[PDB]
Amino acid sequence: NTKYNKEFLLYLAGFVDGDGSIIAQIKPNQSYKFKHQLSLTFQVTQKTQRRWFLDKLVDEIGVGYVRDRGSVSNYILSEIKPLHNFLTQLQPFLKLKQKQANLVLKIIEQLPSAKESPDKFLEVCTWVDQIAALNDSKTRKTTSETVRAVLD
Amino acid sequence: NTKYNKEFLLYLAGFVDGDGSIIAQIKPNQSYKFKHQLSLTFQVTQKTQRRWFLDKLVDEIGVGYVRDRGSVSNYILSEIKPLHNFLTQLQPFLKLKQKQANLVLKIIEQLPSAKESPDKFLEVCTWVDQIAALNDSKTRKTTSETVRAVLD
DNA sequence: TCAAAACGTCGTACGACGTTTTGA
DNA sequence: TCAAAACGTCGTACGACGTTTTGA
Ligand SMILES: [Ca+2]
Ligand SMILES: [Ca+2]
Repeated sequence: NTKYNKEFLLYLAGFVDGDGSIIAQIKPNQSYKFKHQLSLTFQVTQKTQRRWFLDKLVDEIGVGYVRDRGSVSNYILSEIKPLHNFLTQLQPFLKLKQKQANLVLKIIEQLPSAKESPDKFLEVCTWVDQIAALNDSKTRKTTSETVRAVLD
Repeated sequence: NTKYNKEFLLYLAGFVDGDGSIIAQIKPNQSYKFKHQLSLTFQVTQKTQRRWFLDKLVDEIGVGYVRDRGSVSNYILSEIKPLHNFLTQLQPFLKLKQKQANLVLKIIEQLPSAKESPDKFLEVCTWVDQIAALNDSKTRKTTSETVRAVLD
């Protein structure tokens, strides 16, 4: 697990607070025991003209990748482990998304545990609800109550 | 003439490269000698529910103000002397808007002598064109060319 | 005649999701 | 049965201008 330069974090933090997204989702999927997958994502969105800036992030952070889908590109970090190492370090400097950051850190630690009891799995999903609530959520379909109905 | 915390500037630089805008305008106005005003605005935009963010800014930057605009809010800094002192210290940390920052405070220095000679005023107007070109301009109506004609 | 503010608009550039598939 | 990638859209929340008024 790599240590990041504090000044790089201070900057990246403000910028993430600005163009970034801390996202958790309950993606429906029949190949899982609980018919759902828990998915975490850290992303930074930028017009493709400036994608050189995201490529830089991949180099500075040393993990993740950029993806261009036309007018905009996203930096993407989904690997559970480096994501923990990264948010852990970055979280202290966030001012607008610090709560979502920690909610994710907590969710990640409970992940191995959550895949045992369908109860503890459902509790974690309510943590995801808390993240979606702190975000500017507009197009959310699957929530904890979905998981609850299906678990029966 | 306050001096700003480096930790504060680093974070803000990132936030500005994200939700910030360094703007330069030539505003058609028949009360000005050259019938145009050179206007400079540093601004940060945010959804009104996070209005407290901008509000806190005003306290920490020391000048400027916030205005509610229906569903989003803005921190505005227009006062020419503070704008210069502030941008002078925030320029070294910016990554996406450093050039336009340098041009802005280069204008603010030529302002006094730009009100005498149209050739010196029309030159400064092409600096304003450079900023518009660096930014993601989309609705720009008045340019140095427009000022060029009107000065005939 | 000017700095500065007041107020108004437009077209994305983002955020924040969604599905389906990969590949151990 | 999983973590992680591939690939997709929605609805703004931003950015970046505009016009007009204020008041020394
Ligand atoms: Ca933002
Ligand atoms: Ca941006």
